[PDB]
Amino acid sequence: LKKGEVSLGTSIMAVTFKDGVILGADSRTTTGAYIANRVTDKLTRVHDKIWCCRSGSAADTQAIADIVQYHLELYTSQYGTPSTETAASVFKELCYENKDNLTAGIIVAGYDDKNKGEVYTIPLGGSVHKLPYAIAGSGSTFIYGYCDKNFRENMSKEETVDFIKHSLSQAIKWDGSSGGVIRMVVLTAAGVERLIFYPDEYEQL
Amino acid sequence: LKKGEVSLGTSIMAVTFKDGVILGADSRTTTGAYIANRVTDKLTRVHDKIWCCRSGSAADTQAIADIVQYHLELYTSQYGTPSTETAASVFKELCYENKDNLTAGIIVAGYDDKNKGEVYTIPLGGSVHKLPYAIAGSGSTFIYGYCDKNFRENMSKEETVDFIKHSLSQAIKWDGSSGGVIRMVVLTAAGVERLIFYPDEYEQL
Amino acid sequence: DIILGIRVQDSVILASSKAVTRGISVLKDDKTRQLSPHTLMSFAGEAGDTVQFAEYIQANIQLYSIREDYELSPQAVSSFVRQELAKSIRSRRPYQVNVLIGGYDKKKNKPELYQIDYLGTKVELPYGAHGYSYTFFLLDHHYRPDMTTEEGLDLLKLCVQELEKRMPMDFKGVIVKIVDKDGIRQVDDF
Amino acid sequence: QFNPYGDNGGTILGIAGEDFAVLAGDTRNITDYSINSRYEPKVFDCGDNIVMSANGFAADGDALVKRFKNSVKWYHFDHNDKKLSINSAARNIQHLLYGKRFFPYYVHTIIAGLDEDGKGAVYSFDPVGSYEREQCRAGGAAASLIMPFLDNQVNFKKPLKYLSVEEVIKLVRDSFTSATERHIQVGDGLEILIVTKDGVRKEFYELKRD
Amino acid sequence: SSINGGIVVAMTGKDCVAIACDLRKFEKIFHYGHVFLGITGLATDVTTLNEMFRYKTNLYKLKEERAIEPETFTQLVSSSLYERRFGPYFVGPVVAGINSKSGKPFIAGFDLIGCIDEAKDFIVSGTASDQLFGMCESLYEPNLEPEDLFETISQALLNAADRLSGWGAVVYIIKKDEVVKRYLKM
Amino acid sequence: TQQPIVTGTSVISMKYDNGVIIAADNLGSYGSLLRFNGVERLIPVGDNTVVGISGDISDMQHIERLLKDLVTENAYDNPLADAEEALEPSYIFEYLATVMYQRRSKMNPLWNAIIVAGVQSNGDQFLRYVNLLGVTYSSPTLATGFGAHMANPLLRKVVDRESDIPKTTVQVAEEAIVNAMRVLYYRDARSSRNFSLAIIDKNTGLTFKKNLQVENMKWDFAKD
Amino acid sequence: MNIVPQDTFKSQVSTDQDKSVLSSAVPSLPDTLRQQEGGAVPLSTQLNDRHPLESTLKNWETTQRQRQMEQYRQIFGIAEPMKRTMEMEIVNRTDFNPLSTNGSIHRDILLNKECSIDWEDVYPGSTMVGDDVHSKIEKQLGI
Amino acid sequence: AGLSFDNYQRNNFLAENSHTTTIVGVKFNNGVVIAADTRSTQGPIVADKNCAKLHRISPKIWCAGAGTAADTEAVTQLIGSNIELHSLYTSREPRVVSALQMLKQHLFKYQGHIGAYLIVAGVDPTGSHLFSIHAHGSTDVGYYLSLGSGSLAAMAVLESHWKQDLTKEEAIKLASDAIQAGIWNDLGSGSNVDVCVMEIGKDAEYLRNYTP
Amino acid sequence: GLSFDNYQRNNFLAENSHTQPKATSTTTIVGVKFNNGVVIAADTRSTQGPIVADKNCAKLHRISPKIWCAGAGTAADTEAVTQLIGSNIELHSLYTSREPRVVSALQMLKQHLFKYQGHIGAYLIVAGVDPTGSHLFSIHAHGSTDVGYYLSLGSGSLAAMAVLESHWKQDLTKEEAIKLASDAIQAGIWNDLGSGSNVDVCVMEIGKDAEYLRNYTP
Amino acid sequence: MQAIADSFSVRLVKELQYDNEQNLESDFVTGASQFQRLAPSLTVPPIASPQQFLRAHTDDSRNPDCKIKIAHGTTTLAFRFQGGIIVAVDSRAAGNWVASQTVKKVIEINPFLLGTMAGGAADCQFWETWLGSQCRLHELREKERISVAAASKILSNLVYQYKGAGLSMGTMICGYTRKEGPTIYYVDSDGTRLKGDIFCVGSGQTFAYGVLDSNYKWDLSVEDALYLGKRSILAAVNLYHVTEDGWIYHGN
Repeated sequence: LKKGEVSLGTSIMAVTFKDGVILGADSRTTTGAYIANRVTDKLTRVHDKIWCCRSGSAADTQAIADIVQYHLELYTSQYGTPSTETAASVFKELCYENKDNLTAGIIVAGYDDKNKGEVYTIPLGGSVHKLPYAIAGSGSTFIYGYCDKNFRENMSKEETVDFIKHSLSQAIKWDGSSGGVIRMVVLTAAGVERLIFYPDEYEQL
Repeated sequence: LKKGEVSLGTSIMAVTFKDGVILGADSRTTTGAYIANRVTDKLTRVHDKIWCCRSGSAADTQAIADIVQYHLELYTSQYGTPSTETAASVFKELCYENKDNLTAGIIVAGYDDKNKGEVYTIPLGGSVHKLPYAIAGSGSTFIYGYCDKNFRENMSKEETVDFIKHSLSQAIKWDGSSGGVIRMVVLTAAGVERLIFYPDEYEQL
Repeated sequence: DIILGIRVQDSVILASSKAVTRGISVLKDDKTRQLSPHTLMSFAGEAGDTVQFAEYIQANIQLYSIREDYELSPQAVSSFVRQELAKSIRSRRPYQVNVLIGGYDKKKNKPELYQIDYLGTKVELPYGAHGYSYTFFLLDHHYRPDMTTEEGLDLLKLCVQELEKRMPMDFKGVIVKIVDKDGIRQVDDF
Repeated sequence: QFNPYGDNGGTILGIAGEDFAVLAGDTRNITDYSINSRYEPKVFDCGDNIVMSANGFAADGDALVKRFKNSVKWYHFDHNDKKLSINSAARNIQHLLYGKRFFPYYVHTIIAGLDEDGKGAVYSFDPVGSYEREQCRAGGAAASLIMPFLDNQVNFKKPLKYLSVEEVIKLVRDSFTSATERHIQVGDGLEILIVTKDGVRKEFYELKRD
Repeated sequence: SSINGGIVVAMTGKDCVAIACDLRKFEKIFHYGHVFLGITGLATDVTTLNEMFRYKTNLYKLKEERAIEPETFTQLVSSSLYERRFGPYFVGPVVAGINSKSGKPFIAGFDLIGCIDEAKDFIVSGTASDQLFGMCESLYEPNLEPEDLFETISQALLNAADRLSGWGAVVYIIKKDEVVKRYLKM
Repeated sequence: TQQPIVTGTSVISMKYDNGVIIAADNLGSYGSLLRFNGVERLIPVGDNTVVGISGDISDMQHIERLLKDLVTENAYDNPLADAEEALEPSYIFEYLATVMYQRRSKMNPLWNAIIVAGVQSNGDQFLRYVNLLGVTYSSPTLATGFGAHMANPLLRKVVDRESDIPKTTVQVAEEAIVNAMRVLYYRDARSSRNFSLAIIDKNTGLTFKKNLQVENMKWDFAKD
Repeated sequence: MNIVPQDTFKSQVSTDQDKSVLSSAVPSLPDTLRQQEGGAVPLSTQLNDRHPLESTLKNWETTQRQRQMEQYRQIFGIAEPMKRTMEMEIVNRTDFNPLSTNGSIHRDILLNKECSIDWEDVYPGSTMVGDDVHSKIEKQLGI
Repeated sequence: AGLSFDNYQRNNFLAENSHTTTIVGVKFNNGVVIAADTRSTQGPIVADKNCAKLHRISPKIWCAGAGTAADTEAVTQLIGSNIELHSLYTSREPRVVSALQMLKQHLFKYQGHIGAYLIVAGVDPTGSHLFSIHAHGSTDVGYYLSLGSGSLAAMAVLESHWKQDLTKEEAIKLASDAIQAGIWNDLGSGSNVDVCVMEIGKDAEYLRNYTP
Repeated sequence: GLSFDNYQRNNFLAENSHTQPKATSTTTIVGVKFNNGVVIAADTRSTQGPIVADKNCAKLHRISPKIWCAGAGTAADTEAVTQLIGSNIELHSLYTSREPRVVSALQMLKQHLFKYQGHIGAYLIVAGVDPTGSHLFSIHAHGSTDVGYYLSLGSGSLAAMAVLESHWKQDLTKEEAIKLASDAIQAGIWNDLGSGSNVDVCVMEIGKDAEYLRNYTP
Repeated sequence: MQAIADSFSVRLVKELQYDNEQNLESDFVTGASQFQRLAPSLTVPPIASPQQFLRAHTDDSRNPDCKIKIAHGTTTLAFRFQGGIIVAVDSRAAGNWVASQTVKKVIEINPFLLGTMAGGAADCQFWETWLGSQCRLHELREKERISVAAASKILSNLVYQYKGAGLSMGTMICGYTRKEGPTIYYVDSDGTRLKGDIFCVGSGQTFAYGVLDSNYKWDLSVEDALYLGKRSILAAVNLYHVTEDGWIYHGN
């Protein structure tokens, strides 16, 4: 990172369930100790059913996301709807070819007819890992054991929503860089759904 | 922390249950990436039913523990069995008065016929805090949320044993400096009980 | 390393050291370039860059004189030298260089003396000196605008005697040149 | 900042015989007090009665040898398969070494062969390209032990001029044995290339495998 | 003026020892009875050590009513060097002698804080890696006569000097009964 | 890269009379955190060649992409590239070493240690190692990282000289490598219990085993 | 697929690295009089103490266009980058105005900069040697 | 071409030799208000007691900056020229999103070496928009934003009295109160208050010295 | 006690023109505990930097006739600390008229090393027997102690630890323990450049005199 | 257009860095053009500070034989008189460098010019060989012997184009021509070109210069000049006499 540059101290969680994928995050942007923005939309839409969350430098991640969205629009103009693997490959190529000058990390959650929803993680350095679920950010370190103990394959929609809500509530509780509301995007075959949860809801869990 | 010393990177836990207290720890001592001692008894005893676990610098913590045991022997010769609060106060004074020269952190577990088991934590700096349960060490940061989601007041002995085993197993799994076996000391009215759990038992949890 | 210049009412007198480079002893002038038949340039400073700059300036001025079949005025020569010096260090670390330009404007029939430092600050002066760390005391107390050439030579001789009073045997001497209406001459006795 | 340099710690020796040349090299590869390898060639045959060896950074020496061999191949191709002389090879190696003046090779090079007079000739190259013609040249950490051993017995003014190929090989083997007995980084093996008017001969003498 | 630095060579013979030092007065070898000590390093520290050891050996002789043995002197030097643990002298000492009761020659060396380095063949101090330790090892032969040991040590000094200018050496050959001091003004 | 971020632990390999055996654990650690537990560090390239890479994960994936491209290009426009055009371990190792040296000369190295093992066409065993600086060397036993200080002493007691290779059987070498992996798991904070093994033989041809765990661990003496 | 320009440094240097200003007397050395750089600027000074942003700025738009061409090649094929490069080369080669340095209208239309202004456009950018039409003609035609 | 790097080495050589505000934006139910203080200080000294810190990119898109004043002014002017040319080319009212994209790309091109931190408010046919732009090329969206040295007091005032449905008068009063709190409680802020109100379908209203 | 004089002079000499002479920095050390005693072994080759200084070095120190130790780090510091603790142990045993215990020597060493805040570079392995049994401890230079069954130390400690992990079990005999220690020292010798030559061994059993063996391998 | 299409069609070659023409030429991949460049190309690191990198990686003495050789430069003195130019150097050295012939401390640029070696030996050897090639090409082109001033200026420009890069060399070009007479120039790596009559370079330059200046005369004899040079050398021994017909070695 560069001096005076904004860093993304977030809490990101992508979970794959029986009917698709859910990507959730908090909404706090900090400047060390002062909260610059209490409400932020960290869920970035790259394609209609391909979303991502960013960590590291804000400017570099925004530029990479814009370039990837442009690339996916070009791809869609030719071959129709792309796949999560293609978007992850483009993200990985951009991050790895520019890791000497840009600090960026991505979590990509997608859905397609062939693959039925997938999660990819690209940490700092530019390596892509395909996982059933992924957690990232400053608060993610406080919920490693909790997520490991309470994850199942092919869960229902409500079970996955509750799992993400509990895990993100704990991450917000123990981390000073995690904010009030929890934003989740559900990508399934029916469509894209957006959910928001307030502190008065999950703090009483 | 003086250069070239030994750091007590570990996973320390202490849980108060209906019939007393239980103090648990791992058995790994590392110097960088090399495990210097894979069988280490970190459950230091300062009195017949007053035990402690140390973190920071090994030499400073050992000196402080020796002085505290000397102090408690003098107290027992004069007035009898001390309470856990007195031992915690001596630990806090020793850690606070030398915080500019010695780096030490202690978790003190105790039992007596009046208070019926107590847990105190003295982190780096010298402050003291009394809690229903305590966790410390480099590997503790990964179980915080878990420890906040599975602790109940007045648990039975078996429930506390299982809770400590699961939490320490997760901390061992996610921390590079935590490993080996799990050692637990149960302090109740009956007496002092020693428990050891091997990797093949807690890794299947 | 000291370069001196005195502008008397009808002439310019430029004085320079003979030769010194590293700790190598040589017998052997390499610090004065004849830019024009009535314009002389004396350069002091870092070895290696100053000579290249002086040769570049001399080549450009000779090319201009050949093209126009005319002698450029000392003021224009000084302005060109200042511009070239400022351009040379526009993309690199500056190097120590001090230039004294002495000429005789034929159109106005007036001697002129200019000094340019390492950053390219051209200043018109009645007298100038570089390399001495002072010597301006004699150049200020005993200077007149109407001094003759003999008086200027006497003042320069006094300055040279002052120099040859706190220096080791390495001080070989002083080379002196005079620019006036008859052209450029070299002084041997003084 | 990334450090791209290193050392492998070998030992080479080149002797110019009356009608031959000898180039011998030791095998050892250890770093940070840890044993890595003990077997790796150190003397290469470049053809045209030229033998070359490079001691120092292993990758630098390998790259230099590869470049020289490619240059020799192109010289053969573009000059009707004309044989290359020893002095021309020395000039080529000097130019190759000095082409990296500001990114120098961390190696020392010794070549040997026969000139137009049929007499053995040995050239030693400085890391950046300074080359010279010498009768005997020892390079490495064991040179300070090999060279006095050679100077004690033979004379470069039994005179070296009358020494035989077998005698010189025996002397080199005994010198390496003495260095092994005194030093601690010489052993495993000794690879020797002998250049005569009949060609190049390879001799691998097995020292102690410590 | 300069003086700092030097070389000391100690070798063991059959029933004798040889201790040699270089020389341009100021000699690096001093005797405290039948024990010899050669110190390399700063001249100031060499003089300080010589004065301190003369003091201590005189007191030892006055109390014990006997001369000090090489082993006891070695232990004394080690302790005295370790006393200045955090302010150590920039010296390397070498002790040679003959035990007056058993006759076995003794040679030992020390670092700057008194770590005893006792060798049964030879000891080199000052420079032990350029051209001295190797040549001494090559020229060493166990169980030599005093004349053979003297010739060996003189040859070693000459070889070290070659690897010409103003050069001298002081050599002490110590037997159980008499000691011979020689110069090498060559 | 300037410095690695996610790294592997170590790869150990040795020769036996009929081939080679290589092994490496499965773990990707993010600093002091054991983050990923599904990383495979042994890549079977071709028919009878295995490459083990330890170090930065992104550079390891780049090298895997290079190896896949090499395999595809070798068989490209060659319908008979299966018997006489099959890639030999020497060619793959030479390519990798040249790439590493060229990138080192570019001041942009690959932070990896590579071990190439296999059986040549004429049945000869091949086992060589290269690092980020481009320096390569060969030995009957090879290891990287901490395995170069603990696993190597254990393996050299079985194969200490070249003449010891014909005397070493497959069972002995496999047992020695398993013991070395167990020892590494004992005394390495960054190590993992799970590991993968690959046996390259001149008769059977190849045997790749995954999901291997360290067993027969002795912790009873900790009771005292 | 670059974003910030990369590999902007030079691997090797030489005295005749600029063939356009070679001295006629010694073709292996540069001609300092025709360089008109002040006469005291060795090439070595151009290798050290440079602003860490000059290379990024001087190679930014080229890097963006190369990334765009790479994306077109990946998605559309070889024909699209081939045609774009062919059009750009044809436009650039057929324009020769020695008295101006401003770009042509067609070049800006092709680069999609008809209504875009940057500091390069606002600040486009005496000598006795090498500033005439003949020098530019020789440079253009390789004479 | 472009910004020059000449005399960089000379400037470094000279340096080695010893040779040497409150802004708020509030989004209300039918538009956006941007307010700023009017004091310019050259350190401790008050250079000007009435300075216009509200700059205009488009007739209905305004911004206020902090950081390096010359960089902020130059970048705002360049983006205004680009926006005017784009609107002339497309014959359409400029959008705040277009200005945001141009600013973001220009700031990311220079990798943070152009120091300009902006609050950009505007109204276009798609609605009302308010953005905060960092010097490194990162942009954020919010309902109420603050900037400058007095931004903490302004943020406290905004957090105290902000609601979803605000009228024009309430938004103007809230912005004025935030700027007043910044003026009183911060040494770098003082003097008067400048306001600019932008509604949907109406001309931008620019009030200098709204509260003296 | 230890003098701090000429500290400023030494710093000035180091910073202006002079180089302080180096101190010997000592090399594998191992300790193995068997059912009725302990064995402590050490390598015998000492090298002055890259040059071998001696092929037979006695790195085994004696604290009590049945309590021995082997040290790494600064050789002078190790020897001085061991001798001082041995004198204290002898005086304590005379005062109490009882056989000294390993725990007492451990306490003395730990307190002395913690007094100097790590400025004394001695890393020790201390083995012994006493009326309470057989004991083996490791002592760090900063004053921290650890208890174990088999311990290794020195430059070649990793190879020795690998050998110990390979061939150690709870029930071992004297001969098996000696062989295991010798094998660990041999591995440290072969696979590291810091160890060589012979091995010094000291075996301490319950109820028997301590047995000291020099050059066990020949 | 076909080349454009080829340039946009596709990894293994890219990692080998063989897609660059310079890498192919330096490795002789496609030809021997690397040995066809009259002006040699020098490799520099592709980093922001090549100079400090080279200085740090050169001032690191770890291997005696991996260090850059430095010329002896004990005492070299050159002077001119009516009979030509007399140059005197020291034949002083051993160091495990036993050779058939003595080390030549004077570079034979051509049968008419002599070049003194000082500072870095490799730089002097390489650049004076290059200078000799340039002078031969100039003589072939102009059908006349190149003047010493021209060669000295060529060398000065060459060493100035790499000023501060890391070159460390100082040479004294000595020659005799019918056009000019006897000429001696001094050129160092800084970029200083100095014409002179008496030159003394080395550790004992002061004593030799004093001896020369004590008994220096323009009108002398060849024997007197040689004896004076030898005496000046011995005050602190190879001799060279340069006349219009060339240089003759008078070593003793």
